[PDB]
Amino acid sequence: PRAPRTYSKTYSTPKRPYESSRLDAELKLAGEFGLKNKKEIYRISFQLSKIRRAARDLLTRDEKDPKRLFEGNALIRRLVRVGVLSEDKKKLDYVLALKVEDFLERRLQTQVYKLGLAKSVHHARVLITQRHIAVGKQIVNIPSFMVRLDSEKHIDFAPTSPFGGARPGRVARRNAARKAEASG
Amino acid sequence: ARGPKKHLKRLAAPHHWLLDKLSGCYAPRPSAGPHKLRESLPLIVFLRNRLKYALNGREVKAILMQRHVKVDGKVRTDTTYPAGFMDVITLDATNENFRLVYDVKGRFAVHRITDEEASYKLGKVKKVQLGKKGVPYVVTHDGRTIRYPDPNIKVNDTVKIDLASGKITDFIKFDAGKLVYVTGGRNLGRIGTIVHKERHDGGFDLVHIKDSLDNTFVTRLNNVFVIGEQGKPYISLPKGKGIKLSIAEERDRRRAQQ
Amino acid sequence: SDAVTIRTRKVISNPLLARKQFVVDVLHPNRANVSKDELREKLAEVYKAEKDAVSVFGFRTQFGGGKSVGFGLVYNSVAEAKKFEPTYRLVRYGLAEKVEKASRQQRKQKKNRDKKIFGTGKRLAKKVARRNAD
Amino acid sequence: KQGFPMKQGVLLPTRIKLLLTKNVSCYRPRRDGERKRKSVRGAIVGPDLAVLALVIVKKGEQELEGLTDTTVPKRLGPKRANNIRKFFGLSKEDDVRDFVIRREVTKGEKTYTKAPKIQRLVTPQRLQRKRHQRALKVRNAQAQREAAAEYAQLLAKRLSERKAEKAEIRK
RNA sequence: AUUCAUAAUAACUUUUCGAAUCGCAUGGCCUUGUGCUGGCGAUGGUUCAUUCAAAUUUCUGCCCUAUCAACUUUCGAUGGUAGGAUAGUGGCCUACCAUGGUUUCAACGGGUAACGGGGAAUAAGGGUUCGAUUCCGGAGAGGGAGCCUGAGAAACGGCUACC
RNA sequence: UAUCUGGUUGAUCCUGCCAGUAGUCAUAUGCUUGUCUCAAAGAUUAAGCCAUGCAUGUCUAAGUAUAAGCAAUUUAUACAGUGAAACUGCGAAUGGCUCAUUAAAUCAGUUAUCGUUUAUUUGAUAGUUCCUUUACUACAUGGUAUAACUGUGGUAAUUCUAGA
Ligand SMILES: [Mg+2]
Ligand SMILES: [Mg+2]
Ligand SMILES: [Mg+2]
Ligand SMILES: [Mg+2]
Ligand SMILES: [Mg+2]
Ligand SMILES: [Mg+2]
Ligand SMILES: [Mg+2]
Ligand SMILES: [Mg+2]
Ligand SMILES: [Mg+2]
Ligand SMILES: [Mg+2]
Ligand SMILES: [Mg+2]
Ligand SMILES: [Mg+2]
Ligand SMILES: [Mg+2]
Ligand SMILES: [Mg+2]
Ligand SMILES: [Mg+2]
Repeated sequence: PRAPRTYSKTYSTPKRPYESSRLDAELKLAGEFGLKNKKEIYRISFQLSKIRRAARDLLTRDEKDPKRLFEGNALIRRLVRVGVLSEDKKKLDYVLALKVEDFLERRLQTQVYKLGLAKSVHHARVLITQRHIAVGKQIVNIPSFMVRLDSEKHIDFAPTSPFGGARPGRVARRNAARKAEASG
Repeated sequence: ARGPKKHLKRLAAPHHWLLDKLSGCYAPRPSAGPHKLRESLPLIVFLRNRLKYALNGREVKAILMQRHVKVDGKVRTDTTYPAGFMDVITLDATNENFRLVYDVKGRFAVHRITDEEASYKLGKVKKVQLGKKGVPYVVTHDGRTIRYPDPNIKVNDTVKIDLASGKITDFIKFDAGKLVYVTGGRNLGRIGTIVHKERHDGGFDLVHIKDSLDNTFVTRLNNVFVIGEQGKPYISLPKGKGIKLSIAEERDRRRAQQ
Repeated sequence: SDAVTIRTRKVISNPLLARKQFVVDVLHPNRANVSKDELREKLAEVYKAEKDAVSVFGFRTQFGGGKSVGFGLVYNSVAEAKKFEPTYRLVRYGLAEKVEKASRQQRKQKKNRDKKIFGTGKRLAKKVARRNAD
Repeated sequence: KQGFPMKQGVLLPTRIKLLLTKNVSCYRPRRDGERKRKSVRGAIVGPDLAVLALVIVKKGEQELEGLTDTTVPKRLGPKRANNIRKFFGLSKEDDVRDFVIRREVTKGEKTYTKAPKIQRLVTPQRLQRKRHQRALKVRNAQAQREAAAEYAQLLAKRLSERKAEKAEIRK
């Protein structure tokens, strides 16, 4: 006797297991965005699928429907907020045709890469995972963070880490002690 | 089964208490009292969940056992004492007084009233009947029996209780054009100025109601609580005054200031 | 220490329990886990009542460190703090001592043994000894 | 033998089984309304008795070593007011407060008598309780009479208004 | 909507209830007597209302089967009159009386690896399958039956008998 | 994300099934298993059987205490401080578990009690009861037993009990 904890799955496997086209486009995305799995692509497809499920139900309704006005603006606001939806496309009809990798463009490692700071997309994932990137005054070590176009300018190194200062590091500290005993 | 129940699981308590489903297996089961179990605040939810004057159910017992809290002018040390609509809660500390009224969203809202407004209360009469020895009495919505009422008082009216003695000061008759307060149903917490009511001999009366913004709705008679003449009411209405703004208009107001 | 800058937010006065409730917000850059024993002293000085009327709890450190948010209470005097605070938190600060007690199973079995005896049981004690002779 | 007691005057010196209830010997209930089936041995004395309970009602001429030489005192004295009175038969006005049997106890060098109580004794506090309950019934009845009179006065006045109301009606 | 609430008359009862109870404070009045008054509570108590409930109850709605088509009424089936029982209505039971009631719009019988819903999985739309199990209602304490206490139990971490 | 593919023929177009394919708060099992949050869990077969130990007891200022209990109140010679035991009053009919029975039965929504019971809570609510009711009468208040307790005991044993 206690309220059950609600959970849900966040990915969808494709209907066909083996086709050349999908097995190429998905791997092109993973290589060009530095993703570990195909599950990280299925996740974006699943998330986009629910977006176009609600946008189709809204469009099939009448114009100036009180439900459509409230839900359509709210759906566009979220996509505009995270940068997936551009400011010039707010008609709720460009939502249905956005892209798959428009979401992947707004992930943390891509955007950490875009503002320099990685000089390779794979160097961004390890930098994030190793607790080096602070979105605000707070360390975020989740590679898929989906910055909301306001924390975009606040991406910076964590003050409590090397490359931000206040300590040389772990192997640097061990290395420095080696020459100290070598000098003497 | 085999006798009355005594435990109230969460996910089975009334939804207007706003109890988080986790952090506990049970919910406070209101004791027998003036008000129904389905519509009841009782103080443990009021003191802890509404006012944040306690952190646990143990601190609620500490507050009540020292005779700080009182309902209708009486101490009411019971931790799950059912407090319902129009009940007046007085705290000796903080010099605060309260009246239990429903928010426009259908929930009991924290309402602070003055000392003078805590010296009376309104009760919807439920039945006018002759007692023993031919003594008429009126039964209000909170179980209060008042002997020797005004002969003109009939059912569905609202009387004003002194709350120092159970005597009735003045009464509001149930007529068309009176300001009413919807208690129960999908339109819970709205104030709407009766226009007319349908007879429907057999049961389940219906009354047509339109608020200040000229939005009309129909509710059953037993959900209607007259609270005075149109315009000025007999109690201090909570913020919003029962308008029931749409969700589209509500967000713009929330977006007005930020 | 170093820029502790203790902040209390959402402060509310609670004379019903004769105390003040507030959310303790602690910033500890280049430092960790401000160690409530120190927290109580600085919190006591701010409200300048006493240390014995101040208690703190909660204080989950934020991810990445450098910050911690918890809860704190400041009573009017020792008498209020010694009558409303839980026993488990009073013994945390040394204002009370943890009473010695057997395990739960030990008390349960001892209670069940009493149930088997009607009355005080002195009479059966001498009767058992007398019957033990033969 | 086997310890089964002898019920008062039943039958049949052979041991039997009975359903035992409240206020019935050889059974102490552990619940409200509980009844149990236990074995009880008959009243008639037989050769299977491990022990007998005898009581002396008349004394002979030979002297018993431990029944007539030695005597034991009653453990407790009377507690109720009239039980104090019946103990001495003094009167209903002899202030039984000071006729209490006391028992000194010596834990150390200090002693005290610790006279128990006089229950059901007349006290000025009790007279106050009787006074308040008696007086309350007078005021409560009077209040209803006053309230009833006010209702009748209002009811008669409203009827008079209706009498003049219809007087204007029907020309 | 009432033979309702309520009141009145005539009686009846083997007779219910109408404070022989407890804590704290001790104050006023005199013809100062342990004189007379006098507060805040607790517990209990008759009737009504109220609340927590219970019992019965209206309408519609349930899976597979005809290699189940007729079923129910000996001794209860369907209904009436009267009574007993019950907290109450009622074939709930009894006496007398009538021959009634359900069924191809599927009664009745058999099966269920059937507790029923809120729900779960998969689905373009329509559906199919599942739901012992976090909530609601029901039933049971190895199988039966019977019963004391009590406001409430056919109670089993209560009793009684049989298996 | 409103999609199909392989298999009857020498080859063809069909009907048609078999096989493949994706999912499962559907189980089981195999190989393997570094981190944080969350989390079902003797239901299916056997509502089959159970050693053991727990799961129901309970007090205030305000029912009954001479503990032949503990200590000193010292305001106290009747008690008035804490408090074992026991009598009393409540609760034990809630909770927890399981799904065997059960197919207009349970149950869901919807109705009624103008057809009934209801401890508890909340709000009201007994001037009328000296019974030949002028000595019958205690109304500054009236009786009994018993537990706890002392001591004698019986049985191998039970939360067994008897006599005084
Ligand atoms: Mg149950
Ligand atoms: Mg409760
Ligand atoms: Mg009949
Ligand atoms: Mg009949
Ligand atoms: Mg079954
Ligand atoms: Mg259940
Ligand atoms: Mg049962
Ligand atoms: Mg079993
Ligand atoms: Mg049984
Ligand atoms: Mg058991
Ligand atoms: Mg062929
Ligand atoms: Mg071939
Ligand atoms: Mg297949
Ligand atoms: Mg099964
Ligand atoms: Mg009552």
